[PDB]
Amino acid sequence: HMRGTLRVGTEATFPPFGFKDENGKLVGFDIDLAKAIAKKLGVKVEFKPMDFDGIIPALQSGKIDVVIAGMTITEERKKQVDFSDPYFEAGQAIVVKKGNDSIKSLEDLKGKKVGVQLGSTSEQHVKKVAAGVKVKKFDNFSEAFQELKSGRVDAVVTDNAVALAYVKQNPNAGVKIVGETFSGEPYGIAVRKGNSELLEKINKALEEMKKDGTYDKIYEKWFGE
Ligand SMILES: NC(=O)CC[C@H](N)C(=O)O
Repeated sequence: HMRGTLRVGTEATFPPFGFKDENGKLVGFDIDLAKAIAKKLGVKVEFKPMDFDGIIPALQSGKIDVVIAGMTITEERKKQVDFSDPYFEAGQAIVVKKGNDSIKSLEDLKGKKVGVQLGSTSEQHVKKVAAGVKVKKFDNFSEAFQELKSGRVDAVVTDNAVALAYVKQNPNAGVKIVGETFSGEPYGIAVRKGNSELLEKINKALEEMKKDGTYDKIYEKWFGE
């Protein structure tokens, strides 16, 4: 059976991928991508915004049909979900106060307080470098960034376009990006393991979108030429 409604697990605090406009509506690159894929499949989207660490459980337990949530494809995750072909390539970045000149890389988080999203690749990357780093873990990244603003952490680590977005969205916070890398986090759309019928349709849609202009129009909307 082809579901007429695809329940899409997504972010709500992960600009420019999944966040809320000024009327509380979900927007972002992943929101636009989901709608485009749904249109090619002939179905409607129902978004389920949720904290990231609950996304794999949601998909495995049948709360959602698909994940478009800035989710990096990893070999370990492929034991938990099936992924589409990659739809985006991200990197990493660290956000610090403008005043700070001690932190230029993950190496420099030595004996510092650092915030990360629970369940993220960022959390894995920082766990590795931590040399006595004090890691604080958050249910969503807006909470992490809250603690940076208040001085509860000295840095927050996330995907590079989200770090940039937080900086652009918060001039009054007097923050800046350091340690930026540009690749190494391929994003994929995930479906339940063994849902080959839906995965094939999603792959085909993505391939068509990259051919026909649809993908490149979404990319330009969010990132420019
Ligand atoms: N929504 C997120 O926080 C995802 C971050 C990272 N790309 C990952 O897959 O862990």
